[PDB]
Amino acid sequence: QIVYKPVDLSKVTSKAGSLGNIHHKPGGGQVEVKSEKLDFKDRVQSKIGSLDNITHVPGGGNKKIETHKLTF
Amino acid sequence: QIVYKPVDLSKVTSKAGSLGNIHHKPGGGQVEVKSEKLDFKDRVQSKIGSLDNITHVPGGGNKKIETHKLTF
Amino acid sequence: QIVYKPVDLSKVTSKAGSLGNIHHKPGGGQVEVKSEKLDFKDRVQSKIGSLDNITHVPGGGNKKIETHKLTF
Amino acid sequence: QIVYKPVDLSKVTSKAGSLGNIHHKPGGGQVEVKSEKLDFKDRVQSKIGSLDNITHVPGGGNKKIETHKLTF
Amino acid sequence: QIVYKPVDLSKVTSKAGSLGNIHHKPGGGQVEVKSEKLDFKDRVQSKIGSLDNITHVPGGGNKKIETHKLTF
Amino acid sequence: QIVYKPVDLSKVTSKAGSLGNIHHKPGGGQVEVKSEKLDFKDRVQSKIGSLDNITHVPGGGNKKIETHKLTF
Repeated sequence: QIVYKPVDLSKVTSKAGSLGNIHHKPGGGQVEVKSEKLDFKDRVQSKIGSLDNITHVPGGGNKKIETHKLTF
Repeated sequence: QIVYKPVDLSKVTSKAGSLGNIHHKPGGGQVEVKSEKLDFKDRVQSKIGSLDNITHVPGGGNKKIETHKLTF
Repeated sequence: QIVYKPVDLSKVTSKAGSLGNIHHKPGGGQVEVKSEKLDFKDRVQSKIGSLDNITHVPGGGNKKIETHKLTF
Repeated sequence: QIVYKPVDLSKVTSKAGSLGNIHHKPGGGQVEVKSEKLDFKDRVQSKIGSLDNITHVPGGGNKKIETHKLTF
Repeated sequence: QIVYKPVDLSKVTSKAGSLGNIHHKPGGGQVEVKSEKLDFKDRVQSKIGSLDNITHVPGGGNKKIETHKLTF
Repeated sequence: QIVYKPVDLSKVTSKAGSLGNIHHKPGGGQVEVKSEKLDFKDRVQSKIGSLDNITHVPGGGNKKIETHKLTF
């Protein structure tokens, strides 16, 4: 007899891994740029005048990773 | 006799991995740009004058990854 | 007789690994840039004039990793 | 003999008291206000939540004022 | 014989009392206000939450004032 | 014989009392205010939470004032 019974009888409850509200509220801002003879070759990545706001939220939560084997 | 019975009887309840409200409210802004003789030749990525707001929310939740094997 | 029975009878409850509200509130700002003869040749990564705010939240939570094996 | 000859032979030339260009360029902005039980009774002047930009240029120009009399 | 000859043979030239360009460029901003039970009774002047920019230029120009009299 | 000849042969030239360009460029800012039971009774002048920028330029220009009299 070969018998294989992985259960995972599990509970994740009552606000266990939440985030709150997400508010992104920029207060305006000002930018001015003057550029003349500028010259770019192979694979240049350039950002000359910037006023930049990022809210990035890949997180929170109840991440579970599991693996089983049984091998002959 | 070969018998395989993985169960996964599991419970994720009551705001367990929720997000709140998502609010993005940019307060306007101002940008001015002057460019004269510029020249770009190969794979150039450029951003000269910018006022930029990004809200990115790929997260939250209860991500579960599970794998089972049985081999001869 | 070969018998495999991993259980994982677990409980994660009541704000166990939650984050509060996420507020990103930039207070405006000011940027000015003047560029004359600049020249970039190979794989150059450049950021000349910037006022930059990043809120990055990939963390928080109840991360669990587990692995089981049985081999002959 | 009574005689009265006030002349004023005067010259005001070539940008003598001029202004340049006037530019008013607000970069946006953000305001939030919550008021519950407030009460005002007599000649009250109030400004609770404000984001305000004033450009006031009451000068410039060629205003001339002159008055003449001769009395017995 | 009574005679009165005030001349004022005067010259005001070539940018003599000029102002340059006037630029007012607010870079945005952020304000938040919460008020519960406040009470004002007589001639009260109040400014609770403010982000305020004033550009006031009452000068410049060619203002001339003159007065003449002759009395018996 | 009675005579009165004030001449005023005067010259004011070539940037003699000029001002340059006037630039007012606020760099944003942030204000937060919380008020519970405050109470003001008579002629109160109040400023609780403020971020204030004033550019006041009352000079410059060619202001001339003159007065002449002759009395018996």
